[PDB]
Amino acid sequence: QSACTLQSETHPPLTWQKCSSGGTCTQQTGSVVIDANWRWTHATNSSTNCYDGNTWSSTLCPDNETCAKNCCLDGAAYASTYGVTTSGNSLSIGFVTQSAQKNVGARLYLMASDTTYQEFTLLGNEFSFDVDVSQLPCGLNGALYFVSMDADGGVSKYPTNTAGAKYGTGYCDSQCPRDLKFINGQANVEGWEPSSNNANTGIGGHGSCCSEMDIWEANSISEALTPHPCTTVGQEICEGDGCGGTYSDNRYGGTCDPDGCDWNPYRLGNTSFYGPGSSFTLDTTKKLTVVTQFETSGAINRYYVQNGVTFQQPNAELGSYSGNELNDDYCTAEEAEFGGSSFSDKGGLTQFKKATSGGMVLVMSLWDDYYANMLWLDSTYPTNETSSTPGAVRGSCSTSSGVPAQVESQSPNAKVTFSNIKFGPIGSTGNPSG
Ligand SMILES: OCC(CO)NC[C@@H](O)COc1cc2ccccc2c2ccccc12
Ligand SMILES: *[C@@H]1O[C@H](CO)[C@@H](O)[C@H](O)[C@H]1NC(C)=O
Ligand SMILES: [Co+2]
Ligand SMILES: [Co+2]
Repeated sequence: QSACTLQSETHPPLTWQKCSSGGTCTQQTGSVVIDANWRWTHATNSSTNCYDGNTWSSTLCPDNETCAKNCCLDGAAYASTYGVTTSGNSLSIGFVTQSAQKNVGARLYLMASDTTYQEFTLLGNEFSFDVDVSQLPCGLNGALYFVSMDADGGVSKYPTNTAGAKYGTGYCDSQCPRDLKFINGQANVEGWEPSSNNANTGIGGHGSCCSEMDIWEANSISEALTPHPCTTVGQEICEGDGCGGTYSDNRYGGTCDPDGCDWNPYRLGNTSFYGPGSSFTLDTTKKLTVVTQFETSGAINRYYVQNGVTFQQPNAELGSYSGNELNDDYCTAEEAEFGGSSFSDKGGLTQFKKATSGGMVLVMSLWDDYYANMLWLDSTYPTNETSSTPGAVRGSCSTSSGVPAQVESQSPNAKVTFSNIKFGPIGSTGNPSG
């Protein structure tokens, strides 16, 4: 796709701190950009829609290449259309925003300049942020995560993408998403199937795969930490059901691991650690700090701070594993006790280390789940299981929760606020901000 300018594009600025081992930190100035799927896609020379509702223009977009030549992405009104704002080091995302139309959620990337994404090398480093999840009920996911996207949004590889990172192109993740409207500088109209339960979305014949580090998938009820390896580390197109992932008939038949090696304290048995109010170790009515450390062995460590009190990730015992470090003994034990082979099939933490050794893009989002109602995060899943099935219970939400139309109707003013991002060598991010 190209870019059009009927609507100006001004990325909301966002600062973060880069910390050094010597004990100081220095402020960095970036900004956020909304993913291309949320934008208006129209003809390059008029206001005619290329995509409207959950269908494509059959005349502008008769095939993937012609559509990309004929169509452009336009600018975003971040606050009034998308419910997105920033202030200093803080980013807020509203759930339902009513303007001339209804918008649900957003997926945002941290930039380095107005035309390039910021890349982070996680290995050997730690990432800290503060979050307020108090306004996130069952069924919503305020996510902070990394993906192995290109810094230019794909422009150097895909000449027919001239919009780039400035317009939020180039997304990929471990679900090999097929809901993207543009992949590899071409549209995804070929094979498009409109969603029966979502007036705005569909599934195309291609998907976009890459490694994904889910630092934080959470609401006020549940939270999880999940690495997802892929056999190709960075962005790569996939073909139809060969994609696997959420958007294919076969979830487990692709190059990425769409389930991951999740660490969810509630799921592992500590049902008292995280939740609303003073009966939980971390009170999700109040802001909390989340620190995630990527040691060079490939294991992942985690601690939290709230009201100046520090808590390591709670200990868990699962099969022959015992501890609080997410390491390949944990992930192997999790497959043996809870089931699955996807994570190990795709190379486990060894393969995942290839992603964290390289650059990844920071993603912050708020979404509801039109495929599984977020039950995999915060409820019992699959819903016919009970607490007697190991790992089935992920959180205390009802198995009836999270129907998109219902939570959009009941909780439109839900929101997430991410703030005070700090990044640097392990042990450095708790030192004074510059
Ligand atoms: O929040 C960011 C997303 C980026 O797309 N992170 C991964 C998320 O897509 C994982 O979703 C799932 C993760 C998952 C893990 C184990 C079992 C089932 C599921 C599942 C089932 C249906 C729909 C989704 C899932
Ligand atoms: C849950 O984890 C917290 C933090 O490690 C710990 O203080 C608490 O005792 C744990 N509770 C249970 C029931 O495991
Ligand atoms: Co193809
Ligand atoms: Co270690």
